[PDB]
Amino acid sequence: SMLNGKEFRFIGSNNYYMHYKSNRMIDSVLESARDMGIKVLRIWGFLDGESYCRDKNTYMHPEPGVFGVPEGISNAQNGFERLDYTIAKAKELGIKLIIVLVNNWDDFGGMNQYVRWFGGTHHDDFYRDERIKEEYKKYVSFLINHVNVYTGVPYREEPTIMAWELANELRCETDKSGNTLVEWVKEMSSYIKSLDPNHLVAVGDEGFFSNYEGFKPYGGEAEWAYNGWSGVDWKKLLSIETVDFGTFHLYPSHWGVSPENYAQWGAKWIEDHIKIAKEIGKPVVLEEYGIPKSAPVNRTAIYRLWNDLVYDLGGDGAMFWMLAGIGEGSDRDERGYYPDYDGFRIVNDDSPEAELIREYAKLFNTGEDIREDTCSFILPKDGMEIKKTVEVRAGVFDYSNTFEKLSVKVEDLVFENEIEHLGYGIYGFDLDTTRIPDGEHEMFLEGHFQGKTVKDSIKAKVVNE
Ligand SMILES: [Cl-]
Ligand code: NA
Repeated sequence: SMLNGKEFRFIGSNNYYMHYKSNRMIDSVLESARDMGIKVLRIWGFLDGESYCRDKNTYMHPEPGVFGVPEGISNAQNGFERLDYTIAKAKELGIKLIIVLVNNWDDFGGMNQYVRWFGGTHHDDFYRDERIKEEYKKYVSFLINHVNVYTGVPYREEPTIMAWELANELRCETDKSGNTLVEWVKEMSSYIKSLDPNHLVAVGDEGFFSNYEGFKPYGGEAEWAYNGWSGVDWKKLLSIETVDFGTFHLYPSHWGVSPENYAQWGAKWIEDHIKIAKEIGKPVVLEEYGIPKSAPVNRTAIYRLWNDLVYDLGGDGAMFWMLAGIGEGSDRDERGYYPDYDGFRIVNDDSPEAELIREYAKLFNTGEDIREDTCSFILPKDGMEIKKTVEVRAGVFDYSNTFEKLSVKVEDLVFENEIEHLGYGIYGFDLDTTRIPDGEHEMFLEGHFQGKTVKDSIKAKVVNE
């Protein structure tokens, strides 16, 4: 007995405003997901604290024991009604939802809002004070037992909900043994299963490791993500019997990785998580990943690599942060979309990232594997001004298993002998740009495969003077 008892694979995304925006905005996100082949959307199922609820004119958990709009307030939205609408519309369109129950971070209140309600002084009191645990349990029970006003079906019985997730990006830096979070996750996941035996439960953490033999970061960067600093012991969490699948997130630019290493670091992070998920024997989902648009790299090429690895290595899902749709009011940009406030937004438009997502959705959804051999510059980014020595990075995407060698041409120079494989199909070398005159130049990438050449080119402006 299960509402989603078939291990399926998917491309997914995230959207955090599905519980407080208008029907038109919600419809736009879900229709965009359907049109793009995105089968699962990860959404927030929380709005904690009176100030956060006021800010969005939408009430879910403004005070302890208050689940909805408080007394005394007119013209307010109810976040459960907005979630009910989202679920009903997702159901109509065939989209499944992962509903996250609290935020590690302060956005929409988060753990610290609970700490403030109960007179605590530290974020990590959220995991330890029984009164806070009890209030989280009361909130989760209210949500699981809620009857959707549009469908008439309680959330406990709703197959459109794919999974409950305990906490977005939970961390417990005050206990680097990992034990505080193991105990909390065991307690809360067991509690959810006691109320709802029908749905998958997952943690929602970023996937940090805690000094596992043989697992170190690519390039020695972001050691904190591998050494237990955040209080997350991913392998111990995945071993909890009431946790059905593992989650991990990926943001090399937030975590101290250098741009020349974003692609490989993320690739190794993905492979390491799939390897450890296999060691435990449970499925895994890359449930958030992103590169900011302003980063000095080819984002689409990096996303292509990361999605290739999730698919080829047997991961169950890859979900980008984040999908948006049409905007309204102050949350509307010049093109009519919800704005790209963080540099990660993807919409159903004519971007290369959107086209990549559409392609990969078919691959995950039906195994439609028509990937074609490709090579792309990763650094520099097209149109960049460059000077002194540049660490050129290129990806080779070899689906036919016929790749032989890579070359790069700039003016009369042919780089091939010094191009080094850096792992995962990423190649690199140092280009001393003082060898070429200042000005605009085309850089040509040639992937030599058996029986064909595949190409990429970018323009760069050399500005040594
Ligand atoms: Cl934290
Ligand atoms: Na989101």
